[PDB]
Order: sequence, then structure tokens, then C-alpha cells
Amino acid sequence: STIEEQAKTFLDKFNHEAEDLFYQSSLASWNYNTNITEENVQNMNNAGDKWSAFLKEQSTLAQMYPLQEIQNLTVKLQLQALQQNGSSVLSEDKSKRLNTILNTMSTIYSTGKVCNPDNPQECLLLEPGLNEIMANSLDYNERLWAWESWRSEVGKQLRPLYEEYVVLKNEMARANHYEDYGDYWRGDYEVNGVDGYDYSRGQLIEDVEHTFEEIKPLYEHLHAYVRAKLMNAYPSYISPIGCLPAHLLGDMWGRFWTNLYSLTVPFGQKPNIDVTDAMVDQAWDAQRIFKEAEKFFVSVGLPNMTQGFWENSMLTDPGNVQKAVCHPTAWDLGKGDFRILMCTKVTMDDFLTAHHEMGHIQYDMAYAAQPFLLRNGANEGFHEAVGEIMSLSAATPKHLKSIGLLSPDFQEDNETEINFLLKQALTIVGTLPFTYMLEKWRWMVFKGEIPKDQWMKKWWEMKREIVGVVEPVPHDETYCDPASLFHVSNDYSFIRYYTRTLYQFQFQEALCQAAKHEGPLHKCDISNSTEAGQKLFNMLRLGKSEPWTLALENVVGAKNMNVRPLLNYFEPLFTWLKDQNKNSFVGWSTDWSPYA
Amino acid sequence: VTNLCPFHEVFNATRFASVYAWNRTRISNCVADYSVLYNFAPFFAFKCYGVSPTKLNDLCFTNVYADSFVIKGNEVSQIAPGQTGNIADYNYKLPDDFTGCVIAWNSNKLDSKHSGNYDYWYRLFRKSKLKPFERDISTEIYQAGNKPCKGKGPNCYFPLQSYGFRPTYGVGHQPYRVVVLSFELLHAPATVCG
Ligand SMILES: *[C@@H]1O[C@H](CO)[C@@H](O[C@@H]2O[C@H](CO)[C@@H](O[C@@H]3O[C@H](CO[C@H]4O[C@H](CO)[C@@H](O)[C@H](O)[C@@H]4O)[C@@H](O)[C@H](O[C@H]4O[C@H](CO)[C@@H](O)[C@H](O)[C@@H]4O)[C@@H]3O)[C@H](O)[C@H]2NC(C)=O)[C@H](O)[C@H]1NC(C)=O
Ligand SMILES: *[C@@H]1O[C@H](CO)[C@@H](O[C@@H]2O[C@H](CO)[C@@H](O[C@@H]3O[C@H](CO)[C@@H](O)[C@H](O)[C@@H]3O)[C@H](O)[C@H]2NC(C)=O)[C@H](O)[C@H]1NC(C)=O
Ligand SMILES: *[C@@H]1O[C@H](CO)[C@@H](O[C@@H]2O[C@H](CO)[C@@H](O)[C@H](O)[C@H]2NC(C)=O)[C@H](O)[C@H]1NC(C)=O
Ligand SMILES: *[C@@H]1O[C@H](CO)[C@@H](O[C@@H]2O[C@H](CO)[C@@H](O)[C@H](O)[C@H]2NC(C)=O)[C@H](O)[C@H]1NC(C)=O
Ligand SMILES: *[C@@H]1O[C@H](CO)[C@@H](O)[C@H](O)[C@H]1NC(C)=O
Ligand SMILES: *[C@@H]1O[C@H](CO)[C@@H](O)[C@H](O)[C@H]1NC(C)=O
Ligand SMILES: *[C@@H]1O[C@H](CO)[C@@H](O)[C@H](O)[C@H]1NC(C)=O
Ligand SMILES: *[C@@H]1O[C@H](CO)[C@@H](O)[C@H](O)[C@H]1NC(C)=O
Repeated sequence: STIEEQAKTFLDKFNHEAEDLFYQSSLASWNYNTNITEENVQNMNNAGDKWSAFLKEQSTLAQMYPLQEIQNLTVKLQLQALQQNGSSVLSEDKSKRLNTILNTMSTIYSTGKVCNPDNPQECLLLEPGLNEIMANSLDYNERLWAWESWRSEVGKQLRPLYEEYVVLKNEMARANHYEDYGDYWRGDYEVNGVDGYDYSRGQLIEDVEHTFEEIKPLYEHLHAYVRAKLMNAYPSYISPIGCLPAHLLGDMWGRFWTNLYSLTVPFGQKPNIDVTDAMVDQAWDAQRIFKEAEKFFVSVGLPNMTQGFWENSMLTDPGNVQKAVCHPTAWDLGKGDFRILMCTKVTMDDFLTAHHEMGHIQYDMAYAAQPFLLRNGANEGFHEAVGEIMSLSAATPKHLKSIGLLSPDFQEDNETEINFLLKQALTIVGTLPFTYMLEKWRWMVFKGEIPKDQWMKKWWEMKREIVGVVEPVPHDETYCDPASLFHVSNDYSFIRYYTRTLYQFQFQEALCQAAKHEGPLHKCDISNSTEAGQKLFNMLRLGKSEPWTLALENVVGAKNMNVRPLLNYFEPLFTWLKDQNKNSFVGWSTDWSPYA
Repeated sequence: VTNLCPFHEVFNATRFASVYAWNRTRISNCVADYSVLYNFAPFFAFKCYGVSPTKLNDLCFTNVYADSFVIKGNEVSQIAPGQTGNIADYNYKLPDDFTGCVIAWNSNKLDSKHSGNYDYWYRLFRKSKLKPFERDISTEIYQAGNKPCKGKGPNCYFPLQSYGFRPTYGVGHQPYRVVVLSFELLHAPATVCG
């Protein structure tokens, strides 16, 4: 009859076929992940190949309907998603070369290891021992050696591969209508066709910069504080006004500053909020933890778990010959199947991780009624923030006292709040400059403003400029420092975390205001309130049908990111930091270098 | 009490029929007892429209029709008068003045396979809606475009789409067995009650 109905019928057929194929693929993947055998690998590969081929032919067939004859604004999104995520434009040889490059990069990163000098018998791996050495060892020379050895051994090999990879990716992006591959990533936030909610690709960068300009003071104050504390640890090496050495950030790359809590605790005399001993005394287990999380989620009015979830999910390490990965994940296999995989110990960290995963599961369960191509978060940051706010609200002394793990005689004052705020800041605030710098450098190199012969130079310049971190050993163009990171080598976007860090606090402030809570924001609980749960569920049920700007306006009454909630959250620590930094210089000079 | 109406054959029949080709049975000239229905597992839905369930043994009829098929768990609400939906207007339509009872119970244990049960189909496309108590078995290539089909391909689809059942599916997608009873009057001796 007409183009719109001809497209609707095709979408109706695709919706039913894709669900079955995706369920088969997900079941194969789960069976392999919980149980590592060769036959499971073969089944997973077969299912993945079938799914990829089917998506390929469906995307090829989808080209028959031009996009300028449709005004329904919902069929158009499905067709656009199909065309975007199933199309191939490069030649077969170029596709094979790209696949080989990606597989080589992944294998090199996964199998990378460093051998001890004058001891070839033992060679250290990254995950087992290198991370532990970076986190715990207090030796300057040992940390410097490990850092330099890893950088040299995983950067020198991957540099030409990365050059060829970026050339091929730019060629593929220019084959499409996008300007370059960075534009291809930035297009995830693009919104068109709706009046009052349009969002262009070029806007995002500006927004990011603006937000950074509003967050520079707090961070730098924290930086100064940490520097002083580190000066108390290593007196000779650290300059009073210089940038921090890179290998003393508590990890391999400096992504998180959590490992520095022991050295830089404000008040070590005050007891810490720990519930491991209480849980051991009360004889807790994984089932009790998950039941408590389910009860907390019920208390706000949201629906709770199904029988299949309890029957099928695994919550303990099988042990014996049964080997499985213990990275916690939330699985949405489709057709009303939800599972959680996690090797659980009786610790507070697992107590929070259970809430974090159940938040993701609830968000997945919310939008089950939407069509197949729209069952997703508004963008790549909404899901992370939704998962994180639940763990944000479940680690307060009031919640623990209500549960009963914490003693009723416990009381809060200056020092407890200050310690908690500093502990949170060492994890949340620290990673923002690192993420922003990495994404900015990657966008610049994709654009082509930085020639290859200057690459590392420019990179290190930015390390001295934004993050205020100086390299311990000078590096020429032979090294490839950024490729050492997992996300960089495995072709993953690195801007979702920055948006999540703001969305979570905006959501938390809105929910706390809806609950009519009074007092500091960092002490807020929404356990018994139902209005906050109702508003959250109203947002969650939308799926991908509405633009993310409309959902954000529906929740918090705003159309863009804002850093004000984060500053409101961290103000009590900010005042104390300003009071303490009176006798310490604030800021760093890039001219200072550890190697003279 | 001499002759008992067969209700142990409509229920408890190992394998039922596809919804698009549902099965029909005629029950007459026997004493019908409705207490045998309550001897089964608890029902997902037990709705009687024209008559009260308790007073089924005080009034009686001339013919009783039993219709049985298998559908999803969330399509049970579509088996009712005045309902709109895919399975309601393309496979089985009920009149607005329908008088009868609708029975539906879970059958996951008997109609599920680990590999997948691909022995149930339903109609996905049709040119026009279905009249009440009408069936369609012909399988011709449905045309959705101006160009004639002359074979399966673009814009031309096979009308029937198959289910797939696995025991690990959640409730709302697992199979449900549905039995629909009908009663009517006509100018003839009733002879069906007791
Ligand atoms: C269109 O095509 C694209 C591919 O180009 C598909 O994009 C994928 O989308 C999914 C979901 O958004 C992405 O899944 C995410 O992957 C992250 C990467 O993790 C890697 O590393 C960890 C170890 O650190 C491994 O365990 C993991 O397997 C990956 O190798 C995960 O970190 C994410 O997890 C987050 O969510 C879970 C709950 O789901 C939480 O429990 C986690 O804590 C975390 O918050 C997530 O799983 C996937 O990466 C995307 N692919 C690519 C290549 O980027 C689209 O799905 C597709 N659209 C369709 C099909 O409609
Ligand atoms: C764009 O196209 C979509 C897809 O058709 C339209 O959504 C459709 O909206 C109608 C009316 O709201 C829905 O009809 C409803 O059907 C149920 C039975 O399922 C019935 O009980 C209701 O009374 C109502 O008639 C229809 O289901 C729905 N389609 C889908 C796939 O959900 C949408 O309205 C279109 N928008 C514009 C602006 O054209
Ligand atoms: C883990 O995987 C192995 C092999 O992938 C499973 O062993 C198979 O089990 C099935 C049914 O139990 C048998 O038919 C196969 O012959 C077995 N294969 C082998 C090589 O022994 C094992 O059952 C899986 N673990 C669990 C708990 O299911
Ligand atoms: C939410 O409701 C529950 C249920 O009443 C509250 O749990 C009570 O908590 C107090 C401590 O404040 C205990 O003395 C009661 O025994 C608990 N009752 C039950 C039934 O467990 C919970 O406190 C409420 N949330 C808040 C923040 O007050
Ligand atoms: C939570 O699960 C229990 C089963 O233990 C169930 O009885 C209850 O109805 C569920 N909560 C809600 C709100 O339905
Ligand atoms: C400690 O708490 C007291 C409460 O009377 C307050 O006056 C004081 O300013 C606080 N000091 C710090 C450093 O928090
Ligand atoms: C049907 O009934 C017979 C006897 O009453 C019994 O043996 C059989 O298992 C039943 N089958 C089903 C599917 O209910
Ligand atoms: C339909 O009912 C008749 C009468 O009992 C029976 O012989 C036939 O096998 C049934 N067919 C299906 C597909 O259930």
C-alpha cells in the first residue's frame, strides 16, 4: 500500500526472528562463561556467527525503504539502528585485515607478561601480580621498574598496529557519511527531528569543556592535599610545587586513587564503618545478602525477582574442576530470562555489589515491553548511573542501622563524615581528568591535528597540563603508552564514564528532593519513600523510545548535564580542604622534571 | 445416571492443536458433570461469562462445544469478547454476546524441549479480520506490495510464524493450554444436563 506499512510489516517479522536468534546466542555465551570447555567455545562461536550473518542479511534487506517518506518517528529509529549496526562498506580484504589487526591486539594484550631480571624462570603476569605490586608495594625503584617494563613490553609492539588500525578506521568512517571515526562515536548523542530537543554532534565537546571549567578548583585542591601527603611518604623525590610522578598513583595508569586511602587518611584514630565482623557473627551468606537487596528494592515499590532468577542464577564459586570467571555481570538473555553471575564472599564490598547488580537487573526488567531494537538505555551513560545510584544510597550509616548490622550506639560527627567524603572523592573525583584527557587525545588523533612523529610528545604535554602528572622516564616515539589500557587496545569508547559521573548525582539529588529529605545530601536514604520509586520507574519504562533529553527533563527538569549537584554533594569536604590548604601552594608547574 | 459426557478426552489428550487450526468437538446426549474440571491443577484463569460457575447444574442446553489450543502466557487475556489484538482478530474471534466459560492452565512441563519445540504456529498476517467462529487454513504467500509475489521474497512473507519453547523461559512466554466451552439454545429438545 504505502512505504510506512511496508516497513512496519518487515519490522514486525524481524522483531520475532531476532528474539529467538539472540536468545540462542546469549544462552550459548552463558553456558560457556559458567563452564569453560572446548565444546562450549565451539557452540558460542557457532551461535555468534549465525547471529552476525542474520544481522548482515537483514541490514542488507533494510535498504529498500527510503528514510524521507516516514514521519512516525518510531519506525524511523528502528530502521536507522538496523542500517547503522548491520551495514558493511569496506572491501573483503580490508575487512579481513581489520579483523586480523583487532584479534592480534586483543591476543597481545591478554597474553602480555613481563619476566623478572636475572631470573628467567618466573615471568610475572598483569592480573595476578603486577596489579598487586602496583597497589601494595611501597618501593620507589620496584614500582618504577614495573611501570617502565610493562609500558615498554606492551607499547613497542602495538604502535604500527595502532597506526594501521587508525588509518583503516578513518578510511571506513570517511566511506560512510561521517567526517571521521571520532564523529562516529560522538553520534551516539545525536538527536534530530524533535522540536525543542535537538542535539548536534559538535555540541557535546563544548559541554564537556564547560563542565571541566566548573570542576577544576575542587580537583586541584584535592590534588594539592594528596601531594602534601605523598611528600610525607617519599620526602626526597617529590617536588614541593612539581607534578606527581606517574608510578605512585596506586595502580598501573592512575585511573583511580582509591589505593591511596591508607596513606592519606585524615583521622586514623577514628574507627571505620566496617560490617564484615558483624556479618560473620550473625552468620550471613550469599542468599541472605540477595534477599536483603531484594527487600530494599521492594521497599520503594518496585517489583521483585522471579522464580527463574533464583533457580538459574549462580551466587557461589562452584570450585573443584568447574572453572568460571568471577567478574560480576548482569545477563539479559531475553524471553523473560534474567540472571546474575558473581562469586560471592561475606564482605561489605559484595554487599554493595549485590545492590549494584540488582539495579542493572531492575533497569533491564523495566523496559521489557518495548520493541526489540529499542530495549536499551537512553544512551551509554544512563544505565551506569542507574546502577551506581543504588550503591550510592545503600552505604549510609542510617541504612546499616535500620538493617541491624551496625551497632545502635554508633554515632556520627565531624571526622567520620570527613573520612567518608575523602574516601568517596579519592574514587569519584580523581578519574574525571584522566577520562577527559584520554578522550580528548583520542579525538584529536582521530581528527589528524597531531602528526604521528609528535604523538607521544603531545600526549605527555597534556599529562603535564590537565592531569598534572609528569612521566618518570622520557619516552620517544617508539613507545605506545595509551595502547596499554584495556579499553584503548580493545576498541571501546571512553566518554560514558564522564556522563555517568554527572547523571548519577543529578538523579540522586532529584530523588532525595522527591523524598523531602532534610540535611546534608551525602546522608540521604530513599528506602521507604514511594514517590521517588514511582518517578524512577516512570523514567525506566520508557526505554529508547524517547530522546534522552526528554527523559532527563521528565526526571530532573533539565535538558543538559550540570555539575551543580556534584559540587553540592562534595561541599563539606571542599570547605575542609580549603581550610587545610592555607599553608600549601595550590597548582603545579610543568617545567619541573624528575630526570633533571 | 447412565451416560457421562466425555471431559477426559478434551482435557488430558497428550498433544493439543495449533491455535490457527484449532480443534472443535461436539458434546450431546449425555449427562455432563462439571465437577471433574476442578480435579485438575489450579487454573490460571477460570472466567464464566453468560452463566454462574456454581449454577451450571441447574440449567442446561442442547449442544456444548469444546475448543482447545495452545498459546503464550500473555495472550490469555485476548481470549475474551470485545478484545483487540493479533491472536484475537487473526486466529480466534469471540462474539460480543458470548455465553460460556474459558479455562487456561500452565503446561510448561509437557510442552517444552531443551532444543526447542517448533510444533506450534500462529498466523501473523492477513488481509482482513476474522468473523466470529471462523478458521483459516490456506497458506498462500501474503503480499504487502504492489508488485505480484510469484514466490517468497521481498515484500512477500509466509503467513504462518512458528513458536519456540524452552523450559528456561520466564512466565508469560511459557506455553498455556486453553479450553473454551460454549452453550446455546435452539428449538429442539435439550437432553444435555444432569
Ligand atoms: C550494536 O552493536 C554494538 C557493537 O558495536 C553493540 O554494543 C554493545 O553494547 C553492549 C551493551 O551496551 C556493551 O556491553 C558492555 O560492555 C562493557 C565492556 O566490558 C568489557 O570488559 C569486561 C571486563 O572489564 C568484560 O567482562 C566484558 O565482556 C567486555 O569485554 C561492559 O563493561 C558493560 O557492562 C556494564 O553493564 C553490566 C550489566 O549489563 C554491569 O554489570 C557492568 O558492571 C557494567 O556496568 C556492558 O556489558 C558492548 O560492549 C557493546 N559492544 C561494543 C563493541 O562496544 C550493541 O549492543 C548493538 N545494538 C543492538 C544489538 O541492538
Ligand atoms: C507510530 O507507529 C506506532 C506503531 O503502530 C503507533 O503505535 C500504535 O499506537 C496505537 C494507538 O495507540 C496502538 O493501538 C492500540 O492497540 C491495542 C491492542 O494492542 C488496543 O487495545 C488499543 O486500544 C490501541 O488501539 C498500537 O498497538 C501501537 N502499535 C504498537 C506496535 O505498539 C504510533 O501510534 C504511531 N505514532 C504516530 C504519531 O503515528
Ligand atoms: C560443563 O561442561 C561439560 C562439557 O562442556 C559438561 O559435560 C557434558 O555433560 C553432558 C550432559 O551432562 C554430557 O552429555 C556430555 O557428554 C559431557 N561432556 C563431557 C566432555 O564430559 C558438564 O556437564 C558441564 N557442567 C554442568 C554442571 O553441566
Ligand atoms: C522502612 O520501613 C521498615 C519497616 O518498618 C523500617 O524497619 C524498622 O526499623 C526500625 C529501626 O529504625 C526497627 O526498630 C524496626 O524493628 C524495623 N521494622 C521492621 C518491620 O523491620 C525502616 O526503619 C524504615 N526505614 C527508615 C529509614 O526508617
Ligand atoms: C516479593 O516476593 C514475594 C515472594 O517471596 C511475593 O510474595 C511478593 O508479592 C513480592 N513483592 C511484590 C510487591 O509483589
Ligand atoms: C567539629 O564540630 C564542631 C561542633 O561543635 C564544630 O564547631 C567544628 O567547626 C567542627 N570542626 C571540624 C574541623 O569539622
Ligand atoms: C492423562 O491421564 C492419564 C490417566 O488419567 C495419565 O496416565 C496421563 O499421565 C495423563 N497425561 C496428561 C498429559 O495429563
Ligand atoms: C482434533 O480432535 C479430534 C477428535 O477427538 C482428534 O481425532 C484429532 O486428533 C484432534 N487433532 C488435533 C490436532 O488435536
